[PDB]
Amino acid sequence: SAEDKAAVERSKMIDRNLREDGEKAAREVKLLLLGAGESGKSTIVKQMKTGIVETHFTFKDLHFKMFDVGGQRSERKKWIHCFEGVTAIIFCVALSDYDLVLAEDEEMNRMHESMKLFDSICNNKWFTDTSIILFLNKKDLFEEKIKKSPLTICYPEYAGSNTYEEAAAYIQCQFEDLNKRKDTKEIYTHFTCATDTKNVQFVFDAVTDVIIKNNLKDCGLF
Amino acid sequence: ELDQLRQEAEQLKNQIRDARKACADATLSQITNNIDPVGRIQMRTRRTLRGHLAKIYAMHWGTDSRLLVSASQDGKLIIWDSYTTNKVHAIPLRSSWVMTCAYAPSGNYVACGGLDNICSIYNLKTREGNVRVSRELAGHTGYLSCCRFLDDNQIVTSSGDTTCALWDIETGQQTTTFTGHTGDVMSLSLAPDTRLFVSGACDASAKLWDVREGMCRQTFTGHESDINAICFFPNGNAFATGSDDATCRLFDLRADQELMTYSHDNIICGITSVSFSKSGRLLLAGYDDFNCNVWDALKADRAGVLAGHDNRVSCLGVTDDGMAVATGSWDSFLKIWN
Amino acid sequence: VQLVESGGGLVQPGGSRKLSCSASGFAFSSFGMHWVRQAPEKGLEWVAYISSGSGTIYYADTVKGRFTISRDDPKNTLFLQMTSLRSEDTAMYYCVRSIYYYGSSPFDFWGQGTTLTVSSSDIVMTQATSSVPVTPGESVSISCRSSKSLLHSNGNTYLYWFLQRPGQSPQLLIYRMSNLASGVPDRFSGSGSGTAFTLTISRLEAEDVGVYYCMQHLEYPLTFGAGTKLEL
Amino acid sequence: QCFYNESIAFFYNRSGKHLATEWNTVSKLVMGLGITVCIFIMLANLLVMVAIYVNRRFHFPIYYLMANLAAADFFAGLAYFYLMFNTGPNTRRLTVSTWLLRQGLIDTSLTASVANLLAIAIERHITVFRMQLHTRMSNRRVVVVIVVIWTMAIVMGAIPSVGWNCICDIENCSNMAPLYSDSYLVFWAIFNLVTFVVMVVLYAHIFGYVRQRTMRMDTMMSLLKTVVIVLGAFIICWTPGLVLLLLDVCCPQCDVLAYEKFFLLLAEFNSAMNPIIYSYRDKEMSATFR
Amino acid sequence: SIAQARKLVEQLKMEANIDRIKVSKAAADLMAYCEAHAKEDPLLTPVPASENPF
Ligand SMILES: CCCCCCc1ccccc1CCCCC(=O)N[C@H](CO)COP(=O)(O)O
Repeated sequence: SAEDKAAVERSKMIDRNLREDGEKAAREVKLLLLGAGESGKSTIVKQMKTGIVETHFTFKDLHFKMFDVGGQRSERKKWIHCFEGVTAIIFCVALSDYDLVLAEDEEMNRMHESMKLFDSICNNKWFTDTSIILFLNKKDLFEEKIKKSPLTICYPEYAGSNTYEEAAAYIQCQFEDLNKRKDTKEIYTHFTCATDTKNVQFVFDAVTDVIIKNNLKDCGLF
Repeated sequence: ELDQLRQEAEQLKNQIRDARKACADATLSQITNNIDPVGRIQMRTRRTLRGHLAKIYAMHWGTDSRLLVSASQDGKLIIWDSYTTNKVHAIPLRSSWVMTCAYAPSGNYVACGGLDNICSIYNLKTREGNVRVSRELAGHTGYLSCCRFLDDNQIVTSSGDTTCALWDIETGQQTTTFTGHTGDVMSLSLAPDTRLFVSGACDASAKLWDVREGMCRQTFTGHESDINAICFFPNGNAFATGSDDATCRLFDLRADQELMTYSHDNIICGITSVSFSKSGRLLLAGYDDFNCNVWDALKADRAGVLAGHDNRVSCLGVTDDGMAVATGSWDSFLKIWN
Repeated sequence: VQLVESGGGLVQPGGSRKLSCSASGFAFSSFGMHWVRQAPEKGLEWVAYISSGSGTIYYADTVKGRFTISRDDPKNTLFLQMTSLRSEDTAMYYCVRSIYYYGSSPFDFWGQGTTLTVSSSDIVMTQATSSVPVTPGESVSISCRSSKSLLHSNGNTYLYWFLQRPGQSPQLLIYRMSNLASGVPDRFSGSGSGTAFTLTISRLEAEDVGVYYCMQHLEYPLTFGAGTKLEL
Repeated sequence: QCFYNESIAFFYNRSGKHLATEWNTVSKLVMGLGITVCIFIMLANLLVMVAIYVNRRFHFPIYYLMANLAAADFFAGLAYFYLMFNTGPNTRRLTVSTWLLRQGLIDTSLTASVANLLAIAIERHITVFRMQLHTRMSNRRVVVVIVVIWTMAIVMGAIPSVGWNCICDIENCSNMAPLYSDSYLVFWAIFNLVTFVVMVVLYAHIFGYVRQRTMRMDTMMSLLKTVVIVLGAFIICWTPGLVLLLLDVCCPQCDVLAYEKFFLLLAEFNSAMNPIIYSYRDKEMSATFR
Repeated sequence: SIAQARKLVEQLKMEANIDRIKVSKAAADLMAYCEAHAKEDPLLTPVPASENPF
C-alpha cells in the first residue's frame, strides 16, 4: 500500500545515510593507545594536537582518531576485542623507568611491567595482524639516569657500556623480541623527539606503511 | 579480628553448602527421563537484516514482537521492523563504543551504553520527529555491559565497576546501587514480575537481587569462568547462565541450587548469549563457534542448531509471543530464525 | 512546531501564482508534505504530495500537470507553482505534514492555510449525515461508508478522521481505525471494518463542536468525505 | 564493386597463401602443439574459476576479475581448439561465412583477454592508491568493467564479420587474413599497443608510489618481480604478433606470411600463462589448488 | 578490610536464612510449566504459513 511504500522510501533514505556515514568513517584512521601510567602517553597526546577518551587530529590530509583507553581500570579480557581492526596500536614506554619500581607493587620494575603488558598485547588473539608503533619516551631523562646509575638494576645480564647509544639499543631490541608473530606484524620503534614534532610524522609514515602494505595484500600484488 | 570473622565466614559458606546437598533430592535428568523428546528443531533464516557496517554487539526485541533494536561499533543504533526488514530509525550515537541495548516495554524509549560509562536514553515519540537523547545516566566508573528498563522511569544497569544500579530517569540519579559482586558484571535479566533481577559477573557467580530493598537475596556458584549471559525461565522461578566454560546451567531460585549443565564435548568456545522459549522447553544459546545451539531445557540434549553467521553470535533474543528468534553476530547481519 | 504559508489573494483566471509554506520548529527534511485545499463553502480535497527528499511526487486529477510542488530542505520551505488557474481553484490551501514509518501518525499537523480566490478509479467516501444536532454531555456516533474494502492485507484499515472547529485548521483525531492521535482526549474512539466506519464520542463539550471529515489512505489520490457538522 | 560470390579458394589465390588440400608433417606438428596448449588453457582456467567460486575467501572484486580472466582465456582455448581441426586440408572445407565464424572466435577471445589484463591493471592502481584500511568493497565497479570488456570483445570480434572487411575492396586488404582489411588490422594492433602502453604507465605509477612511500620508512623486490613478470608475459607473447600485423599492413613485398602459424601459438600461450602469472603470488589461492 | 569482612558475614547469614525447597518439587514445577504452555510454543511445534508472520 501507499504507506508501505513510503516506508520503504524512508528506509532507503535511511540507508543512503548509513553508507555515506560508513564511507566517511572508513577514511578516518583508528589508533589504539596503551602503555604505563607514567609512559608519557599524556605528553604524546599534547604533541599530536572518564571512560574511553578520543583525540581527533589531521596531518597531511589524513584524519587520525586516537583512543586513549587508559581510564578503564577493569578486566581488559572483555572489552579489548572492541578495538580489533585499528590501523595501529601506539605503545608508549618511558625509558626512565628502568631503575624505578611502581609505587603499588613491591619490587617489580616499571620497565619489566611494561614488557608484561607488551607481551600480552603483541601476542593477543585479537591483534594477530595489527601493527604496533612503539614510542620510547623520556629518552633525555634516561640519558642523565644511565650516566650515573647502572643498567644492571633492571636487566641482570648485559654486555655493554653505560652509553646512551648502546644502553638504549639493548632495550629497543629487547622490546621488539617479545612478538612471536614476527612474520605477520611490524613494530616501528621511535625515540621521542620533543622539538622536531616528528613524533606525529613518524606516526604518519608508520601508518602509511601499514596501509600501503595492506593495499598490496588484498589486490594480490604481494 | 580478621581471622575470627574469616574462619567464621568460611563456616557460613558450609551451612549454605550443607543445606543445598540435603535439598538435592534427585537430578532433573532422572526426573525428566520419561518426557518424550522435543524432536529435531529445524529453524531457517526467514529474514536477514542488513545495513550495519561493523560488528553487532546488542539487540532487544519489543513487547510488540515486531520491532527490534541493534547497536554496533559503527556508532549507529537502528530500530528495525522484522516483518518488512525496513529501517524505522537510525540513531547516531555520540560514542561509537556501544555494548548494550534495551527497548522500553512501552516502545517509547530505547537505551544504549558501553565503554563511555554512560547509559544514554533516546526518546522515540517526539513532536519534531527525530529521535533525540533524553537523559545521560553518568554514575558508573566502568563500561556498561547491560541495561534493562523496568518502566519508562526506572532502568537497571550493570557495569564493569563490579556494581549494578537502579536509576530514576527523570532526575538522573541512582535510586539504588547493588554491590556484592567481586568481579566485572556482565549481564542482568529482569524477572517477569519486574521485582527481582539476577546478574552475572566475571567472578563466576550469579546473584539474585531485590529491586525494592537493594540487597542480594541469594548467590549461585558452579561455573568455572566468566558468566557472559543470563536469562530467567519464563515463570521467574529459574534462570540460566552462559559462561566461558562452554557450559550453560539452569539454576533454581526456590531450591537455591543448580539443576542442569548443558555441555557437549564437541563445544569448546565460550557462550556469548542465552535465551529461552516462550514455553521454556528450548534454551537457545549463541556460542563463539560462529553457530548457535538449541538445547532441550529439560533433557539436556542438543536438539537443533542455527548455523548461519560468519563470525561469533553476539546477541540472541526471542520474541514475547515466541514466534521468532533473532541472532546478531560480528559479521554485521541480524537473522530472524523461525 | 508551527507551519505558516504565504501567497494567495486575488488573481485573474489564466494567471500563475506561487504558494510558499515556511516550516519552522521541526525536522522538515524528514517529513512527507501534502497540500489540501478547502472550497469557500465545501469540504477538503487533496492536491499534491512530496515524499522525503523529493523522491516521490503525486498529484490529483484536477491539477495533474497544472501544478508543480517543490521543497527547499535547507530553507525549510515548501513551494507550490500553479499554472493557468481555473475558476474551480478557489480554496483555502492548507499545508500538511506526514511521516510514514511503522506506527507513525500521518497528517498530524496542519498549517493555517492561505486564501486564494480566482476572479470570474478513485475511492469515494460517503458520509450522509450533516448538521447533526447534539447536546453537551450526551453520546453521539458519526458513521462513514466507503466504496472499497480499506482493510489491506496487512490488517491496516487506512481510514483517518479529522475535526475542524469553526475558524481553525483541521486537526487529526484518529490516524487509523481504533487508534488515537496525540493531544486528543480519550473521549473520541472509532470502530469499523471493511467499508463501514463509525466515530463514537462518549461525552462532548462546546470545544469539540464543528465539522468532522473522513479520509482514506489506501491509495492515491486520498479522496476525503463530505463534512459532518455537529450542531449546537 | 564487391565480389562475395567467390569461395575461400578465390581469396587465398588472390593473396599469396596456400590452401594445402594435402595433409603435412608441419600441419600435424602445429596441430599437436595447439591441441596441447588448448588442453592446458582449458584445464588451467577451470581450476582458477572452480577455486575463485568455491572459496568464501576469494569473494572480492579483484578475485572477480581474476575469474573473468580465467573465463576469457577458456574462451580463447576453445577458439584456438576450433581453429585447429580447421587448418591445412581442413581449411578447404570452409565457406566465407564459416571462415568468418572461425576468425571471429579468435578475434573476440584474444580481445577479451587483453582487456581483462588492462582491467586488472586499472583495478590494482585504484586499490593501491587508496589511503584507507578496510573500505567496504562493492560489486558495482567490477560488474560494470566486466560488461565493458565483454561488450568490447564481442563488438570487436563481430565488426569484421559484418561490415569491416575487403569483400568490397579486394585491392586494399591483408596478406595473412585475405579478407580483413589493412584498416581492421591497424585498428586491432593499435588497440593492443595502446592497451600495453597503458598497462606499462599504470604499473610504473604503482611502483613509484610504493617505492617512495614505503622506503621513507622486502616489498620492493617482490613488487618489481611481479611487475616485470606481468608486463613481460604480455610483451614476449604479443610483440611478435603485433609487429607481424603492422608489417603486413605497412610494408608491401615484405614476406610476412612467413612466421604466422607459430606467432598465433605464442599469442595463445599468453592466455595459457595468464592463470599462473596471476595466481602464483597469492600463495593462499595457489595452494587452494588440490 | 575489617569492614569488608563484617559486611561479608551478614550477607551470607541473610543468604543462609531462607526457606529452601526440595529440587524434586522444583523439578516437577519446571516440567509442569513447560507441558502446560507447550501447545502455545511456536518454536517447539512449527506453525503453518497462515499463522507465521515471517
Ligand atoms: C585476423 C587478424 C586478427 C588479429 C591478429 C591475430 C593473430 C595474432 C598472431 C598471429 C596470427 C594472428 C591471425 C592471423 C590469421 C589467422 C590464422 O589462423 N592464421 C594462420 C597462419 O598460418 C592461418 O590459418 P589457416 O589459413 O591455416 O586456417
